Amino acid sequence: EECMHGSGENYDGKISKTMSGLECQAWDSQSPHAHGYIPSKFPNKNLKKNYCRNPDRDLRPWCFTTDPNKRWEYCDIPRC
Amino acid sequence: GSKTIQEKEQELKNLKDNVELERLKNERHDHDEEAERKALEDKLADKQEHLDGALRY
Repeated sequence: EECMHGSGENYDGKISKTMSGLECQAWDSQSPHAHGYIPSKFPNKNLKKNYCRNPDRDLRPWCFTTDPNKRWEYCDIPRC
Repeated sequence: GSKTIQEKEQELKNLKDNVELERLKNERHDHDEEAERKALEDKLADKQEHLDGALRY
């Protein structure tokens, strides 16, 4: 589904853009932002490519931005 | 083998159970500064550069 029912916990959509208009960084990549959310570390969290996901159980699926002046941001995903 | 310490763990910690506890409180997500304190046992003696984690920054 491309939308969320609650907070997007089981959201396995293809949205890869933050609500700020920045393309999300690939989870499997550490450039330019280094993180500890390795797809192999959390394979049950659907950390595929650079799609916005919810690994910490936040209220909105987020992702890392591709800008050095922005660590991470939330993604504007619709609700079902 | 009680003496032979095998690498394979006997008990596997469940990550889902940790989520249910909510001990993280989204803190590790809000600020990664707490991770640095876990990585380094002690703080630097001189002025730490710190800076941001980037390729050109």
